[PDB]
Amino acid sequence: ATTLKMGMQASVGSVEYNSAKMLADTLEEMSQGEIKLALYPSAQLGDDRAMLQQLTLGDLDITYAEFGRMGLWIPRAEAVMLPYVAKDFDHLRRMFESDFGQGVRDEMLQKFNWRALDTWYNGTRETTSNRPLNSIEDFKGLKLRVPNAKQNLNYAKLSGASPTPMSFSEVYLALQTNAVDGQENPLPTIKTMKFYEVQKNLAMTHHIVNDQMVIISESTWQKLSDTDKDIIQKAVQKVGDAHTQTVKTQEAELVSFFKSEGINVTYPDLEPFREAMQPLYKEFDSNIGQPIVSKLAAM
Amino acid sequence: QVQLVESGGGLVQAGGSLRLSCAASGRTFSSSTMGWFRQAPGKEREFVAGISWSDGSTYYADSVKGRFTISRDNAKNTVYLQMNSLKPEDSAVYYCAAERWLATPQAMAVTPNALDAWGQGTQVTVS
Repeated sequence: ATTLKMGMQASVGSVEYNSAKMLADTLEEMSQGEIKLALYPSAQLGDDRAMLQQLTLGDLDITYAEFGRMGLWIPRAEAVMLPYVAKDFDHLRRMFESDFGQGVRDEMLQKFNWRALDTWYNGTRETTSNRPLNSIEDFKGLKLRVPNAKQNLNYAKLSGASPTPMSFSEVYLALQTNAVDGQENPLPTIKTMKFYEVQKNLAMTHHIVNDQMVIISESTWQKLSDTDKDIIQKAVQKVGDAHTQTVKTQEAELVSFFKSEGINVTYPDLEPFREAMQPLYKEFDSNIGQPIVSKLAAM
Repeated sequence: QVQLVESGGGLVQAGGSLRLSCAASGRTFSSSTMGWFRQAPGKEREFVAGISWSDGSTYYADSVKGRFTISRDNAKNTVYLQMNSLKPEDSAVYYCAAERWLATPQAMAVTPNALDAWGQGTQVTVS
C-alpha cells in the first residue's frame, strides 16, 4: 500500500480537515486500502507557502491553497481575490476552468510542480455593524475592522469606510464599546468569536469569495499508477461536491441562527460596490500589462 | 463508530507505577493516532501523550515527559500509557482518545471534542 502526506493550516474539527478525512475514507474505499492518506493539520509543517514549497520538492504530497494566493508566485492570479471580482463561487469556478485559469494552472505545474486537481468553495466574507448597512452609502465613515491585509484594506477604503487595523483578540471588546463600528469575516468566524452578541446588523456584502484548490505534487503524480491517478481524481471531485455543499449549508444555517438571535440581516445591491472597486481594478490591469479584470468579471 | 475501553487505574502510592490500557474495537486502530487526556477535579482538560500511526512520532506534555511513556500494540489494537514515577499532581480521570488518519499527535489537543472516539475515563488516585 501507498501512504500520501497531506498538510494544512486548518485544525481538527474544521471543515477543511473534515473534508480531508472524508478524502482519506474515500481513498481507502476506492483503492481497497492500496492508498492511505496521512494528515498534518494546524500548520505543523508550516504555512501554506511552506507546504507549497514542500510539494515543489516532493517532501509533501498534497495540500490546500487559494487560487488568488498563487499571486505571490504568479502575479496575474491575484485578480480573482480583488474585492467583488468573483460574484459567487460558480463565477470563481468558471474562472478556474477558463483559459485564464488553465494558463495559471499550467504555470503552477511547469514552474513549481503543483498539479491542481480541483477547487472547492470555502465561504464568503460578510460584514457586521452596529448600524444597518442597506447600501454602499451607509459605509461612509464606518469604522470597519479589517485584518492588516491588502485586499481587505482596499475593500474598506473604496467602499468609503474607515479601515481600522486591530489584533483579532481585541475586536469583541472594541465592538462592545463601539470603539469600532463593524468588521468583515466569514459567517462561521462571526459565530465562533460571538461577534453577533455585540453586533445588531449583518450585511450580505459578499465582497470576498474564498476557494481551496486541492494540489498534489507532480513529483508524486509521476510516481503514481494511472489507476491511482484516476482514483485520486475521482475522490477529490466527490469530496469537493460535499465540501462545497457543507459550506453552503452552514452559511444558510448561520444566517438562520443570526436571524433567530435578533440580528438584522441586510442584502444591499452590490453593483455599486463593483463600480466602486474600479480604481483597484485599473491599478491591477495596468501593473499586470493586460486588461484582465474586465475579462474575469464578464464570465 | 469506534468503541474504546480503558483498563487499569485505581489507587497508587506517590512515586509508584501504573499502566493504563485502551483497547479499540474495530480495524481502524492501525490507521488512527492515539492519545491520552486527563482532567483533574476542578481543572481544565490536559492532553497528556499521543502516538502516531504513520511516522511513529510521539507527544508528551512537559508535566509528564521523563516519567510517563506511551506505546502501541497493533496486534492487540491497544495503546498503553505507562505511568512511572507518579506524583499527587497526576490524580485525575484519564481518557483514551482515537483519531483516524491524523499523522501528528500534538494536534489532538487543539479541538478534543471533535476527535473520532473517546472512552469513558478511568480514575487514577495518587496518595
